[PDB]
Amino acid sequence: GSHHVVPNVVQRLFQVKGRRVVRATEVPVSWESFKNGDCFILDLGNNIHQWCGSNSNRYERLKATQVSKGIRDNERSGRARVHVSEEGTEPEAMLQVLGPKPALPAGT
Ligand SMILES: [Ca+2]
Ligand SMILES: [Cl-]
Repeated sequence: GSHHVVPNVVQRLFQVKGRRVVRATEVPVSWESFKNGDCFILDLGNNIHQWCGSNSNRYERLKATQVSKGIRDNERSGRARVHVSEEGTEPEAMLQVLGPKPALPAGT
């Protein structure tokens, strides 16, 4: 019809962590939640950002892919796009959501 005036889903962040047992758990959407030893999945609805820290292990990296693709396929009927980045290669879209990055420790 001519006017759509009655309303009406939110950003989420998942931590992917473990070795023997790799677990995905929801955490606050914030840079403060990120850790260099794990992988994180930032669900923005139409885009999913998959980020692995420099010290993440292979099982976390594999599980992170499974989680990203699971949201894409099971929740977004395959239409959301997945972007893999890592520590230091984050795309501008992540910074728009999460704001300025945590500074690196002096002397890198
Ligand atoms: Ca880890
Ligand atoms: Cl991308």
